[PDB]
Amino acid sequence: LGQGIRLSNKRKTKEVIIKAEKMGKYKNLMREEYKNLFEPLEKYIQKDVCF
Amino acid sequence: WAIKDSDLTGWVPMAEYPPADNELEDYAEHLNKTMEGVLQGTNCAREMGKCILTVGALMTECRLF
Repeated sequence: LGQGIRLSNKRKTKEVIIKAEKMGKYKNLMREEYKNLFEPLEKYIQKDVCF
Repeated sequence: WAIKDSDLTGWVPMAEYPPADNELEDYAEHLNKTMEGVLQGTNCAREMGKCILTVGALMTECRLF
């Protein structure tokens, strides 16, 4: 998949790095575009990788 | 009786919140919003409000007449 996504506040202080494995943990926490692209690919998704 | 929340929401005039920067005023503004939200609903806030409003009314009435 790749490097993954990062979480931030409006504070620009704390950032939380996510692995490509743990995307499906945060789920809807990502922006609606990320969710719309992500949800269909959960069918073919594996732990680190997409088939 | 003064401990439990009355059906009316709040009795005490409280001014607006100032503009916020991420660091502190987020914490301060949030803490004030929560604490105010809890204490406004109580009957104790009711007696506070009536005391402020009516004793203020008398205070004006002593200069008025």
